[PDB]
Amino acid sequence: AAIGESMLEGSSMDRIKRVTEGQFIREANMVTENYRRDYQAIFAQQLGGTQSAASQIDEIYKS
Amino acid sequence: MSKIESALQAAQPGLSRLRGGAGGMGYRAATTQAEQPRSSLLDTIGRFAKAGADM
Amino acid sequence: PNGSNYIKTANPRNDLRMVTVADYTFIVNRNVVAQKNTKSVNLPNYNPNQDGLINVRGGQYGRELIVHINGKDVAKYKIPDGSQPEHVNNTDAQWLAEELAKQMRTNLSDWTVNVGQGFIHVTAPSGQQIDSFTTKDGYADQLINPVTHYAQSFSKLPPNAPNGYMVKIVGDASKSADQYYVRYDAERKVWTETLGWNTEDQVLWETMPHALVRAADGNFDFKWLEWSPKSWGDVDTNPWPSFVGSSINDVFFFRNRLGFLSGENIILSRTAKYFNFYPASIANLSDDDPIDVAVSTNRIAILKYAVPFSEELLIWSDEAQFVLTASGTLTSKSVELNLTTQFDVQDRARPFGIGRNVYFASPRSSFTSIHRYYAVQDVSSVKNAEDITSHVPNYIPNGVFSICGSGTENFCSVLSHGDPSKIFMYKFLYLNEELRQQSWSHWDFG
Repeated sequence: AAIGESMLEGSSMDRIKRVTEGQFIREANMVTENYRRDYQAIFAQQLGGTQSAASQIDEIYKS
Repeated sequence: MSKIESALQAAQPGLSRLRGGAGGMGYRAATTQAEQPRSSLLDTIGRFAKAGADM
Repeated sequence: PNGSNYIKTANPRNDLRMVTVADYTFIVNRNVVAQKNTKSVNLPNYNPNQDGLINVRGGQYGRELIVHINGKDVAKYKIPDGSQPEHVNNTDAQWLAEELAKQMRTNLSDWTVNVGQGFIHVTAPSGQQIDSFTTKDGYADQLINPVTHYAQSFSKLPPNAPNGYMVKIVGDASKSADQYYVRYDAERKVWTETLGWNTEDQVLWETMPHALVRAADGNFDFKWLEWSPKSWGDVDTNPWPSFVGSSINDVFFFRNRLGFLSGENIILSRTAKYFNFYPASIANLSDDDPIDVAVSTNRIAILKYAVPFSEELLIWSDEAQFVLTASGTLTSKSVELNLTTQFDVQDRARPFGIGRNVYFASPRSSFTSIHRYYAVQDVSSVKNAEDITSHVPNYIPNGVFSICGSGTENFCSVLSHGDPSKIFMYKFLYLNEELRQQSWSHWDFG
């Protein structure tokens, strides 16, 4: 809206919007990546629990 | 030879990218789920023993 | 190209108005009335009951999954207790979706159902349709929920879905505030807001104003202008532009917005996209949205002329004169319209803007009388249009078809078809808003 009524146009006037659109893309990329870290943590916890159950079953069997 | 410049005087259409209101992306799927081949193997050993080697 | 029926009529002077920007000249025919294209529709006879989805969030041990379709519990699965490690596949989301689809196929052979990335899609034959679509899982719907084309809240949409799926939000179910459609995009994995099913778009691309564009070779082309179609919502949520029913009287450009004057409605385009008169998206009122404001006052005012300026936009009616201005940016909420004067304006006047002054003709019984209106920025100082041809009320025949003039040589030419052999000069000179010279004369060429 502002770059449309300016009466200037050009390359710098498009760099203003391009940089802004980039900030939103990077911020969303962070939401999409914070999720990946959380899923990785859940994965590690699940593997740890499974390994603990495995070791406990070995202990029970060994008597 | 000459070039039309009205589209430059305006926002020339279909050039790079146009955005609407796209929402609800949801990112991606997951890399499978925590696999338990180790525990399945161990429990198979346990049952095999508890059935055949535990008379 | 594209025909030439737009330029017709035995009186082009009184039926054609156009304004030119670099390399385009938009032409609007006052007699032609815009219409909506009934042939163009997204989904002509869409049946929202044709298909559905079954989002599978996950599996919990010891629960039971039931799919109820058309009164039949087609699918029934009992997840094991969970003592054996082999139950990992049984609780897996994709394995469970495949099992549910297999059971549905066994209990519904004719129906076609295919497994998705995180869902089961049910597509009934054309003859039949889905009436009842409910699922019971015993875990407060945290494992699987039924998804149809009507989803209450935005978050209810499944994370993944077929590429062409369409869903309507209808957030309130009793108000029109939150009604819009979103379709999934497989490749991008994003739900994109799009125009609803069985909804028209485009305005036939013919009755709308055309343009005269200079081609690359240096010649000129006459064609319609590619307008933008509706991008979201049905007719109840994205109403047609007010010009779609009536004709367009004038074409102008204010603040970089292609504007039209249809009936009592002033219609402006987007800040930069001149061919897009519809808003962007119904999610949050945007800044560069089109303006379709209607003047509301005691008298139904038919807008006739609109001479623009750098920051003001004079709007003239038969017995009204408004000024559409906005402090800052014209954003459809900061737009302010204020009545200024109430002098009479005739139908066939041809205003010409020489700087602030705008000269318009007011025909009389036999001889026209020119008028001048100043465009002072201070609305509190506005004065009714003057009559420069007061000492010479005659001397101009009743029919005037051009009031073109210059601003650097300080003159205003007037042409009349009553005596087409004469050009009427009006030489003036203003020193600090002071009338120094007034000269009236004609140039008789034979």
